[PDB]
Amino acid sequence: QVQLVQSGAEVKKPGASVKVSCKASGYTFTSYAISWVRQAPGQGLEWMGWVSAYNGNTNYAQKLQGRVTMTTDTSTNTAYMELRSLRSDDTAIYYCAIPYSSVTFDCWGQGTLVTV
Amino acid sequence: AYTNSFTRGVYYPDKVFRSSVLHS
Amino acid sequence: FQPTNGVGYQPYRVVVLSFELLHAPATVCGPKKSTNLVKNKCVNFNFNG
Amino acid sequence: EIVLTQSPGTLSLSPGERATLSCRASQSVSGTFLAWYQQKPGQAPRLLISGASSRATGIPDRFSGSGSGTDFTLTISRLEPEDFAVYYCQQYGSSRPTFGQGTKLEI
Repeated sequence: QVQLVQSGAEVKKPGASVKVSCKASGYTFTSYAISWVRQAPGQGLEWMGWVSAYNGNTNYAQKLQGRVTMTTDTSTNTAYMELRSLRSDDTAIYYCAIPYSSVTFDCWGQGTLVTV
Repeated sequence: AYTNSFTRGVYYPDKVFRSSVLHS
Repeated sequence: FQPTNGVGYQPYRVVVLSFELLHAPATVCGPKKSTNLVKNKCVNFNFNG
Repeated sequence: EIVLTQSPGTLSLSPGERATLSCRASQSVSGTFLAWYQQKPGQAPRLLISGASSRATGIPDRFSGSGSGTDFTLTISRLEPEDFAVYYCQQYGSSRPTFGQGTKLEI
């Protein structure tokens, strides 16, 4: 019953910015915090960051610090992710994810490929 | 209209049997 | 609830068992085998607690 | 930071026999604060085992995971034709959780 549909794939030039959305339904968006994971084609998964959906407190990754920004719209039950100054190797399938009935991994999104 | 309820509504307060005793 | 924090802040599941005694006939008790009853002698009995 | 290494990149085994996978850590990780992942081709990753011993909902008993501290092992008893996919190991004991690189099973 829980379904998460993300925004379409993006093709962009190096140095520019990209924003990816993911709509949520079938659960209380505020109750479960959102998580973002990156996976380059052929490489593994790397966690990107956390932002709670209740108060909005922040915990970013050191590697990606100063370039990533997540915001959430509680009224539309939709999560966003802003990423500026992209480079070539950051071309990857980007997932949004909330843990449900599990510590982690639940509800990985259909993925969004940003091609830089 | 109103009436006066006389000596009514008494029930067993504790479901423990007692006999030949006055219990408050 | 953070799984990356100090241990005294991680969630714990607590179940509180509150017992109401004498309130009604006894119905929830452990596995104890019963015996036959012996009359006209002082015996150390246990009837529903 | 805690780095992960899986010794077999690909294992070439006929369906029916015994397969073993390794994934160790560099700094000690609590056993409870662990999970294991199976990512099908073209599908989102799926949690096979969490807590390093406990299966999730809908996981066949042929799978099982074990290990504690730094060294961890995934067990597959019977290889079915649909099982041939890629498997990820992940620990979240302290701060940033680190994922695995993957292991492919070949017929």
